[PDB]
Amino acid sequence: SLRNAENEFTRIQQSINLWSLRLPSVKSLRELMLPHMRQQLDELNVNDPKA
Amino acid sequence: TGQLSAEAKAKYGESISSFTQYSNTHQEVRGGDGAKAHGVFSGKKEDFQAW
Repeated sequence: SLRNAENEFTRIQQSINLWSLRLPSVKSLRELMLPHMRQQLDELNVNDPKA
Repeated sequence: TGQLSAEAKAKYGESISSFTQYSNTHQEVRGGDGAKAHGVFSGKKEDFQAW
């Protein structure tokens, strides 16, 4: 009788990083938002939770 | 006058082999640019110089 077994596994990870973008969360940021998005936000009838 | 011959023979063999290899490597680079930084993982001097 003969029994012969092999197992093999590899894992590789590679990562590259390049520049990060940050946004300061100042109050004037609302003025930079797209107008159709802005009116969509402030037309939200928050009296309806489903909305 | 009678003749008898008897023989018994037995042989047994067992053999076991095991092999195990494990490798781990971790590399990290900061600064330069990330694309050249990935080049140092070649381990090749010109790419290290390029970083």
